[PDB]
Amino acid sequence: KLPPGWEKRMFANGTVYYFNHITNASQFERPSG
Repeated sequence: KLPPGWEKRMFANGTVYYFNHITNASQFERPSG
């Protein structure tokens, strides 16, 4: 799946994003998934 800490999530405007739960980083750019 996604690299260390990265987890697929979703935003109130109706879109998917990615959150890194080990660093608190957040991106739309899909980290290998």
